[PDB]
Order: sequence, then structure tokens, then C-alpha cells
Amino acid sequence: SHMRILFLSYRFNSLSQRLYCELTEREHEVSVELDVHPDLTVEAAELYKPDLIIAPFLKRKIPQEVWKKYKTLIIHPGPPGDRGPNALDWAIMKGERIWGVTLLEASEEYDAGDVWAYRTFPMRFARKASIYRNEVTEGVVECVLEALENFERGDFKPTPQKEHWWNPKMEQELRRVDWEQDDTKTVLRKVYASDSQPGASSKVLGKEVLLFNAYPEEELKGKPGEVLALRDEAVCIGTRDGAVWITHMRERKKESIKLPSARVLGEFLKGVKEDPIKPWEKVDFKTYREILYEEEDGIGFIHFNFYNGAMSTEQCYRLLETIKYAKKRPVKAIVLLGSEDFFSNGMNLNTIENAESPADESWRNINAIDDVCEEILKTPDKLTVAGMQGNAGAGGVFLALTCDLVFAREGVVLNPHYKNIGNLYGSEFWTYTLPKRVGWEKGKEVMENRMPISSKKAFEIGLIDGVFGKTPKEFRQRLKERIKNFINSKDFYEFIEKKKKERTSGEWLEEIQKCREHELEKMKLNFYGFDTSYHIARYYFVRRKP
Ligand SMILES: CC(C)(COP(=O)(O)OP(=O)(O)OC[C@H]1O[C@@H](n2cnc3c(N)ncnc32)[C@H](O)[C@@H]1OP(=O)(O)O)[C@@H](O)C(=O)NCCC(=O)NCCS
Repeated sequence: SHMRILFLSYRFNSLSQRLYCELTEREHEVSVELDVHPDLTVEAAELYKPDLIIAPFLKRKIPQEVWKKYKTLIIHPGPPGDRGPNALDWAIMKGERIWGVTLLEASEEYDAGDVWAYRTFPMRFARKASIYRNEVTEGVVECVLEALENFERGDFKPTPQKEHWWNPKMEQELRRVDWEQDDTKTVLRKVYASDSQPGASSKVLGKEVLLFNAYPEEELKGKPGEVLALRDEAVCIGTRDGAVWITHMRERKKESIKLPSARVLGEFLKGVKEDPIKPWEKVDFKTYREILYEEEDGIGFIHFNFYNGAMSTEQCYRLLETIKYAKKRPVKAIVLLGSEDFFSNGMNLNTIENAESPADESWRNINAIDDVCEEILKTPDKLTVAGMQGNAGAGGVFLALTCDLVFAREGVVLNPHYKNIGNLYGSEFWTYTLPKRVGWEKGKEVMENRMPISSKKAFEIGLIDGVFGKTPKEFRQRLKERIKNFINSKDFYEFIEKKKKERTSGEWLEEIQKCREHELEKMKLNFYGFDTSYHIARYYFVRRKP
């Protein structure tokens, strides 16, 4: 009932972090060992002497020395019998209607071990990373729990594979987007199967690129392969039967990084003109809406779909513009929803890494996100709510915390700390926000913890205000119901009374200004001072090896 569990992962990735939260918070010890070398793996296992080894995320054989001596269970993102290193990629390229996940034993043949548990699910037409983070992750969690229960019994015998098949590593030629030959559906299937790695190769404006994060376009039309418009740095490209938006691209070179399309395409883009759509406009056709504002039951909902939850300096100002709009509206509550897969991961480290001066662009980014946080804070006459449908890390968590109420879906993983990015001091009014919820001592413990915590755990420690919902859709409905109830009550007006008296106080208003200028002073030293931890850690996060 207190098992010692060793994780063998290539990287401590989203699924590995979620499993670590699920097991740790059920009182098991989990040691995490990143795949460096087979000799080092046998070493780490021999010291730790686990009762059970889980491989949430592997790129290569586990040494037979380890799994013939410790029970080793492998995660595989395919249904029983599916073998190979790109299971999801193939499932999407082939158009599988039904898919699944398999927890199988380690064996001498790749993925040929007996099955300990599996789940199946219906497949959405969506990015590989979104399938992985939702259906695959929730399914994996169920298999691992059912496997830990069967391990306790010891009277469990796994099921050998029957029908099986092999899919090899998928080559670039198969993902290559050809605009004259590929319809919109085919472009989306190729980009979906390659998002977020390795990307679909293509040529745009005569430049060889990798495509990322596609969206169908039903109004704009033109010459296939012709760039039709810009819109918040995304480009819309003619296909064989219509058009598609591509928000992010990467030059096909060693040192190049994923960036918004306009930054990759650059001066190659001069003829093209913007085609704006404000978030509050209503639209009858499918197009790409980075930020979306809709009103339901006297409630203002701000969706913001920032790729990978990274918030560029410019995306912060686009968001602030929408919060200012929402604040002049006949609405009683304003709810920041983020996206389904991410609430926010703070500053965009890719646009920072790309800038002429990363220190300068860091200065811009932190002041832009602080401007968003200050605007939320300065809402005396409305209720402010953060709805975390997906994961959040670093500054993105503390953005959420400036809202009056913070809710999250079950299974959301949070990293409210800067231990991965050179120990930035942090801003986003955390010195005002965090103590008001957990106290200066526990808040420091939280920011000192480099391991993840669940949405469940954050509820306990008072970090957030409630956790519910299994899916993003479910969580959204629940959140709308709960907020509609509250503003349709007398409590809402008694809540606002206090908020109005305190928030328009010159005491409070200058208290938060001291906090901002305090955090920004610390962050300025991180950005510009002798210790360069931040820039070293950014370089490796942004350019990590796949
Ligand atoms: C939060 C975090 C621990 C989540 O870990 P994880 O579950 O393993 O998620 P990943 O690192 O795989 O994120 C997936 C993608 O989002 C990107 N991403 C996540 N946060 C990002 C950020 N702030 N800026 C730029 N890119 C980011 C990642 O590079 C990765 O890119 P890819 O899939 O295209 O290869 C981790 O992503 C992180 O530390 N992000 C940076 C947060 C930060 O330091 N912001 C600056 C201070 S506000």
C-alpha cells in the first residue's frame, strides 16, 4: 500500500508529471529517472530497489538487466497489439475512428509484452499533442491505477497480445504539405499528426519550413500556396479547395526554433496585409480566432488560445485590450478561460530567445503580463474568475491567481515555480496574491517545490478555490452554472461592496504598486545581472533535444 515506484522517462513530460501527481498523492514514493544511459539506468534501479518500474515515456529499450529483475510496465499510446514509436502519428494519418492506450510488460521485442490494462476511446480530429494530453493521459491514469490494484493482489496474470501490427518511424515525406495537391482536410491531417513535433514540412513563399498549429478557413480564398492574409502573426495559406491558417513555423535548420509564422517568414511577407477580427465580433464561418469574447447569462468569457500557453509581449497586449473591453460591458463576472490544453505558461520563451536582446524582450514581456494582472486586479465592480481548463506553469499560474476566484478541471497539472527557468523571482503580483491565500511561509514552500502538483492538491492547500470536471467541456459547463448561481444571489452584491471599498482605496492601490516595483526590481537583476542562470536555462528549455 506504500509501493516504491521508479519512473523511467526520456523527459519529465506532461504525462509523466500527471502520473507522478496521481501516485505521489496516493502515498507512494516515486523516484524519477531520466533516460541518460543504460548503464546509469541499471545503477539507479539497483540503488533505489523499486517494487515497481513504470516507463511513462521512453525512446529506446530498457536494459533487460532491469526488467527481468524488476516488474517493468510500459506506457504505449495505442490500443492492444499496436507496436511502434509513432503510434498516434499513424493513427491520425490513417484516420482511425477509434484508438486507445495500452500498459504492457517490458519484453525483448519492442512493444510485444503482455497487456496489464488498456482503454479505448473515440478519436477527435485534432492535434496529436491535444489527443496525448487529454484522451491518452486520462486513459493512462486509469490503466496505471488498475495495474497498481492488481499488483497488490499479486494474483494477477496479464493477457498476451494476439493480433498485432508494426508501424515504423514516420518519415517527413509522408507529412509533407503540398499546397497544389492537398485539400484543407489533408493539410489539417498532416499538421495535426505532426503537432507539436516534428512538424509538417512544406515550402511557403519559396522558403522551406515546418508547419505547426493549423486551422481551417472558409471565407478567404485564393491561389493554392499563396499567402492570403496575416492575423496576429498567423498566416492564411491557399489550399487545393480553400485555405488554412498556420500560426507557427520553424525554419528547417539545426539552431532554428518554433516561432509565429510572421517572424519566420519575415520580409518574405511584404505584399500580404492584415485581416483583423476583434474578439467580440460574431462570425458565421470557420476562421482562426486566437482570442474570443462571448457573453452568456450576464457573464463575459475570454478564451485565449496562445499556442503552448506561451504569452508573447504582443499577445499580452492583445489580451489586455480584450480585458479592457470586457470591463465596459453589462456583465457581472469576467472569466478567463485560457485554452483547453493550457491555461497559461507565462512569458513566451521562444519570442524572447529570438529577440535581438532577450534581456530587453524579457523586460517587455514581464511588464506586459504584469499589465494584464494589474488590469484584472483593478476591477472593483465585477467578479473576476480564472477557469483553468488545462495545465499551467510559472507566470501562467500567478496570472490565474490575480482573479478573485480560481477554478480548475480535475487532472490539471500545475508548476507554480521558477525552478526550471533559472530561478526567476517571479512577478504577476505574486507577492500580493500568494500570501493572501496560503501565507508567506507556505507560499515560499510552494515556489521552492520543483515537482508538480495536481489541481486537487492545489485545492487542499488553498492555492485555488475548487476543482471539478473530468473534461474541458464538463468543467466549462460546471463553471458557468456555479458562477451564474453566485451572481444571481444577494451574496454577490455584498461581495462587491467590500471589493469596491478596498480596491478604490489609495492604501490598497499603492500597496500593489509597491509589490509590482518590488518584483520588477528582482526580475530586472535576473534579466541583466552577473548571474545568468535565467538565460542559460532558457536556452536549454527552448532548444532541448528531441
Ligand atoms: C510548465 C512546464 C514545466 C510544463 O512541463 P511539460 O508538461 O513537460 O510541458 P512541455 O515542456 O512539454 O510544453 C509543451 C510545449 O510547450 C512549450 N512551452 C511551454 N511553456 C512555454 C513557455 N513559457 N514559453 C515558450 N514555450 C513554452 C514547450 O517548449 C513545448 O514545446 P513543443 O511541444 O512545441 O516542443 C514547462 O513547459 C515549462 O517550464 N515552461 C516554461 C514556463 C516558464 O518558465 N515561463 C517563463 C517565466 S513566466
